[PDB]
Amino acid sequence: RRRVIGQRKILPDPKFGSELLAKFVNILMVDGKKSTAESIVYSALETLAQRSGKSELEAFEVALENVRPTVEVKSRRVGGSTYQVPVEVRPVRRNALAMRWIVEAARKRGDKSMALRLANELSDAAENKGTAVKKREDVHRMAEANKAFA
Amino acid sequence: IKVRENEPFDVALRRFKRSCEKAGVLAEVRRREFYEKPTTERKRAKASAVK
Amino acid sequence: RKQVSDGVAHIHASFNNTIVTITDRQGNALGWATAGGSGFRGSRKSTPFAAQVAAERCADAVKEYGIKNLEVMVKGPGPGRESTIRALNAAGFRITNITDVTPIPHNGCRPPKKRRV
RNA sequence: CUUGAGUCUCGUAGAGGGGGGUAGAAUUCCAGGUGUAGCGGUGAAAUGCGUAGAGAUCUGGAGGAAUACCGGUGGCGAAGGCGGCCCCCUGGACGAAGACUGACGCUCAGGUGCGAAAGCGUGGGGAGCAAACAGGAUUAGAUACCCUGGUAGUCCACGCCGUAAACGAUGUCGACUUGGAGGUUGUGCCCUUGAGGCGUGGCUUCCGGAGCUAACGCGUUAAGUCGACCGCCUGGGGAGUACGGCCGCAAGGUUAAAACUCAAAUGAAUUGACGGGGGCCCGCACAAGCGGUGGAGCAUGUGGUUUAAUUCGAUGCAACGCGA
Ligand SMILES: [Mg+2]
Ligand SMILES: [Mg+2]
Ligand SMILES: [Mg+2]
Ligand SMILES: [Mg+2]
Ligand SMILES: [Mg+2]
Ligand SMILES: [Mg+2]
Ligand SMILES: [Mg+2]
Ligand SMILES: [Mg+2]
Ligand SMILES: [Mg+2]
Repeated sequence: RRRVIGQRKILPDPKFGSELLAKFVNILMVDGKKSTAESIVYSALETLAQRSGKSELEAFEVALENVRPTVEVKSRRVGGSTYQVPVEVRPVRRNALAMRWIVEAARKRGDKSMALRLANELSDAAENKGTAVKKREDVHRMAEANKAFA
Repeated sequence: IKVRENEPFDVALRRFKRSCEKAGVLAEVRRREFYEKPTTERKRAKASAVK
Repeated sequence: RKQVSDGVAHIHASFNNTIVTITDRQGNALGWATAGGSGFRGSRKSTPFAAQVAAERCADAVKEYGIKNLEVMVKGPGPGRESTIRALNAAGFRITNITDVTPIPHNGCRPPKKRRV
């Protein structure tokens, strides 16, 4: 409201070393079972290996690049009407937005295990396809189509 | 209103005569005349045209 | 086609819409751009960021004649009175005499009342 | 007799008035070229206007009304009210010296004249705006607010009506009572030796002193202190209505009650409250996230219903696994 904060970081990657990566393990983590999150966010790259090849490190971020937006809109009421003024999202929440929408679809795959339900979307990005990547450009639709605002 | 000024560029300067017309002299009109409403406000703004 | 190189382009900025008509040198249409027919309208149109797209849209519908240096004529307080111009100084078009015509009667007519929202 | 009031001389400013011409900007319309799938409008829309070519853009023409900037707490007028420019006829005001008149003045029931806007009669006029009216839209309804159109009227000449929050809501004339800053318009004067420095008048804003006032406030342009004359008030509703008289083409105006009914109606100001008033500032209030309820089955309370009883209390949040 009238106060300001910084950020709530935590223990990074268990070994591959990657602070932000933790989010992918947290954001996805449910019922506070991080002990299992590491069992999914890690085993995931162990499967994309043969899938992609090059360091799973890049593999992630690689396709991830085709999932992170860069411009959204925020409802702002004025004189009764509430415009949808656009706004370019900084990297901080950008990368986050992706992970959210990414892990989501993965849990909507509706197949069997998540380990695979996760890799699919992790690669579906680069090759382009899936619900996750969908939102990416889907957001672009609302974007600019309202450029008449901001 | 007129504009020529050479020298390659495109800064602005569209503010020259601007402060002597614009949507101001226009907004001044367009809608029904004031008739009596001016003699009041145009002479009520003076109340502030002092302090 | 005819090749003028030296033409004009008046800007009609109305509070609700705006149209960019690139005329020749003696006052002859050559292509008109309209904010309304820009794939968007209503509350989306009118705005500068939008109503301007029409102006610069003239190029791929006017330059077919071939023009370089030119002046500009603005007439209308519409929300694009200026925005529209920039598109011209970025679409490749040169620039020359930029004068505002926008009419102003010396107190003759009588505008309508209304506006009781 | 002259200080009141008035005439003469010379000048001073001004939208004072009546008449007659004239100018430029803009809208509308009509015409022609260019050019093409939209314009216009709104919160959005729709009606409306577009391919029979609008809109825009340019060229020519017609017409009516109004006079941007100047322009202002500016000015003039009894008030109403009066703005481009020029001419003609014409009213008042003001300053300068004296000259002349010699109380010839103040006020005024009745009487007479002027009267915003709308409206009325006759004949003209008609671009823009717009009662009425017709569509479109909003709404539960919307005979409205909004949009698209649009007749009277708004304009002119003559005649009529005489009303307005005709307001400073403050009758006119005269005499006095601290001052401060500004406006505007005459005139005397200072190296004029500057724009300016000092006087003295006419009108004019803002402030405020004593005083006045119920208070708000007024305060040398008084609501202060005095005088001359006139107009009017006497509880609220009934009612500025009825009846009559007078005036008017009419619409209506003017004069103006009673019955009955109430204990008030009312003015200024104080405290709080509230506002689809303003400024400012907080709380998982929202915004940013995660996970839920209403879905399903069951548990528990409740309302209802039922019963011989379904013991009683708890009810917006602040009752409903609450007293239990
Ligand atoms: Mg209307
Ligand atoms: Mg006067
Ligand atoms: Mg009249
Ligand atoms: Mg008549
Ligand atoms: Mg005072
Ligand atoms: Mg009161
Ligand atoms: Mg808290
Ligand atoms: Mg929320
Ligand atoms: Mg939900």
